[PDB]
Amino acid sequence: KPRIPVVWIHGLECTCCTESFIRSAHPLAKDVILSLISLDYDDTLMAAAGTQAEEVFEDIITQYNGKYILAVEGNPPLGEQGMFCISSGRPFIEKLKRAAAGASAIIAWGTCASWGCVQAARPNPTQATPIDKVITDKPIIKVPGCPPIPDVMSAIITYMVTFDRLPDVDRMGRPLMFYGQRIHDKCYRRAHFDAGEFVQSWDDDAARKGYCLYKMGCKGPTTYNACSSTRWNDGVSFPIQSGHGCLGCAENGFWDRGSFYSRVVDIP
Amino acid sequence: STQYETQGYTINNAGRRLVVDPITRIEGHMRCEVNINDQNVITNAVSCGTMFRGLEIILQGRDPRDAWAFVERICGVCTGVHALASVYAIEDAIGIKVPDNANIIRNIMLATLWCHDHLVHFYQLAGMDWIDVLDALKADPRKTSELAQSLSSWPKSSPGYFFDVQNRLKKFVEGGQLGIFRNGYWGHPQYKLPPEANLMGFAHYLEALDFQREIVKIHAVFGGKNPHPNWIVGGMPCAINIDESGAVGAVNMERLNLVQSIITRTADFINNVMIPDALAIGQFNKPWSEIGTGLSDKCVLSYGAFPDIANDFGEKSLLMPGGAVINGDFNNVLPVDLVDPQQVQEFVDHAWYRYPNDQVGRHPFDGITDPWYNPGDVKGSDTNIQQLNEQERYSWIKAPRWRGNAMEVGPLARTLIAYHKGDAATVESVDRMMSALNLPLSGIQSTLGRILCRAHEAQWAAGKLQYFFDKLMTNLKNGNLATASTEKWEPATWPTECRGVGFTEAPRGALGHWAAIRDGKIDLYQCVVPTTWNASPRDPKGQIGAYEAALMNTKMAIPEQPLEILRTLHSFDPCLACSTH
Ligand code: SF4
Ligand code: FCO
Ligand code: F3S
Ligand SMILES: [Cl-]
Ligand SMILES: [Li+]
Ligand SMILES: [Mg+2]
Ligand code: 3NI
Repeated sequence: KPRIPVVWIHGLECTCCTESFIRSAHPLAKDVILSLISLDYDDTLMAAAGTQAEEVFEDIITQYNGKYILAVEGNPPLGEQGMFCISSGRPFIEKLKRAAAGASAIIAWGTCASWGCVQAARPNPTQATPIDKVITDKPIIKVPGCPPIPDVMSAIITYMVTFDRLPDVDRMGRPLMFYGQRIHDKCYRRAHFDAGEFVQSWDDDAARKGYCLYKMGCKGPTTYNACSSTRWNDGVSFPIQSGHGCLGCAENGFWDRGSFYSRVVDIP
Repeated sequence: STQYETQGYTINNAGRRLVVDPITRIEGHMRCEVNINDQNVITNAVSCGTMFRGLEIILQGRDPRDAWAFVERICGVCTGVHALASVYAIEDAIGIKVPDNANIIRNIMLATLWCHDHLVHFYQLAGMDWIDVLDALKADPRKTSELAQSLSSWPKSSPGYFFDVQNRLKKFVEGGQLGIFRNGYWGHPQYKLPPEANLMGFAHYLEALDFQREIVKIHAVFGGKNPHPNWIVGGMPCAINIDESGAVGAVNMERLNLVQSIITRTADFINNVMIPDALAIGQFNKPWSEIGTGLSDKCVLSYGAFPDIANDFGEKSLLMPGGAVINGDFNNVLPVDLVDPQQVQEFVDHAWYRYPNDQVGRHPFDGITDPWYNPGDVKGSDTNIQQLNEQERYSWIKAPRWRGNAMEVGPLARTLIAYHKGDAATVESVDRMMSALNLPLSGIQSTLGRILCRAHEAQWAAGKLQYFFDKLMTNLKNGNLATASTEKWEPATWPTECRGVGFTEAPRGALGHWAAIRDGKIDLYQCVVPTTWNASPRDPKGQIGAYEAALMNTKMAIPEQPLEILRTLHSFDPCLACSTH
């Protein structure tokens, strides 16, 4: 049967979200593209360039007006009349608005599209602005993280295809399924936290026994994501498991919450 | 229209103007414009970076220990390479030496990135410039099997397999939902592979899209996650415990077994799928050994990479050679110094930035990142560029030069530098590769050569992964487990004022981060990134960068279908987020 049309556009970004997507272990990104959705526009993978790429974009948003999902990676800069990000000679924000107008719903992949991420960190030279501050008349599902977990991305996709509905979301638009709990709520080092067993400096005896990273600045206690349960790259690891505290990368403004190595101030 | 001469080229903007915006199958945002003459030959090429985020500005005032995490987000494709450059730079400034295992693990991280980034580029980015996917539908599955088996011992080659792949493509296309294949250049006269080779290549495109996900498991073990693994100033955070209580909480024998399993599989795939495919592309596209030469026979640059002696960044330590060649003089590989203010300089007279004097170049320790969107007289308006004005400012990319010379960086550059320094392994490999194609050495200096060198490098990196893993295991056997130095972790131990340079060879070429620390905070942080070199706009002398030079003099079969432009640009693996940062 026909597959759901998907248009994937890119603003200011580093492309980590697109890269995370192709890391998916199940379903493989190959199988998502071949069998689950129709990825009809995507600057990073598509054969067409320049005018041919413009023709694809125009044809798809026209033919499937009201019926395609818009995936967004990165964000629009408002500075310099939007010309910090230029697409087909015009501000990226114009392409974003045109694509959003015909979409049935929008997926804001990553902390960039959800919140701002690194380009929005102080002093935000380009006035990088998350999607939901520009597009105010469309369902937007925020899937934050820098990048989000590969198998979370593909699970969210399969949920929408299989159940023919958007996932239920929290008050911030994040899917409850993966963002309902804190990293710290499902962290395998929590026994050490509770016992006051902490890494105090890198590669100390505590580090070699996998003690808690709280005193090394772990932001797990204030961060909502699936890293400590679903884990990363086919369940191989996550930041804390490999010895570094959570940076807080799924949370709005995480870059400007003080040093990554400063302790969480008020643990909820 | 105007005409001028530079670097042996005649830059002429008379004639039809062609615009390609967006450039697709790259990372980030790029616009290209060319002029073509009455013979459809490119007489002018204009490289434009169409994005900027300003990491150099954002980094000011940050804790130097945090810098790697910020600058890692320059790019998620070459993920980790900016973190490595950052920790090197901060360690250089402060005066930190890391333990041997930390250095070995960092080398593993970089070699893992090379394998991953090169493999995915070859198939997912550049592949469709060479393989006509739609033409795969006309292939005979038995003849495809016979072709594959003539090229490689790779197991996956049955007629039934190629028939299954072809059938899946048939069903994918049949409903009219062509997705990433829609409105492509299929049928272009420059597609020269027979149908069996197109089916073989398409099968391998799918195999690579599946397999690349496994390579980065090495980053997950040592760095927590990929994309964007974690690092520390002073070493790595992945503490090791092999034979003591609590090894479940650290890098242990099971974690190392996983790493070894990935290394073996990665080498297998690169050696038996990517390498034969690259050579096959070479065999069927030999005229491309004479197209897209650009600066590769004039000026090439490598900083060098993979220090094998921990904390030693000298010629005797770096496993990947550094050096510069200028003026086509490959008999004299020149030493590079990243502190010398007369060597690396960046110009902005053709870029969207303010300098007090835009006619002079600034070494990164004197760098300025003051964005200034000022396109001047485009055809169009400030928010509707119909034609960039390459006589004034036309890019978010700064113009790096080395001793005032425009340089090419990347796999071909590195290969030429190693070859001409007399690296025995490189000479043997290059000579054997060109012999197999019955091409002269000069054939490497081309668009086809960039692709061949990239494949060569993926093979080299996969071999080095085992070398570094064995080095790590040797230390562990000798009871050397240290992964972090923390003597100078605390800001109270740092010089009040210091500066440092971190450098490496990222997949796309020479990378440097220049950092100045004052009173415990980043005072200045300037990046010059490989695609900054290659995608460079012009300088005050009108000298053109690697992309513009490689596009010069190129015949196009069908002006409105920019396949030759895409082939040459994609051969450099452009990363525009890197170039602009
Ligand atoms: S502070 Fe971090 S390492 Fe410690 S239990 Fe919480 S999430 Fe885990
Ligand atoms: N490779 C790579 Fe990215 C670029 N250019 C960096 O550094
Ligand atoms: S840094 Fe990000 S990847 Fe997960 S563990 Fe923390 S939310
Ligand atoms: Cl943010
Ligand atoms: Li002009
Ligand atoms: Mg820079
Ligand atoms: Ni990059």
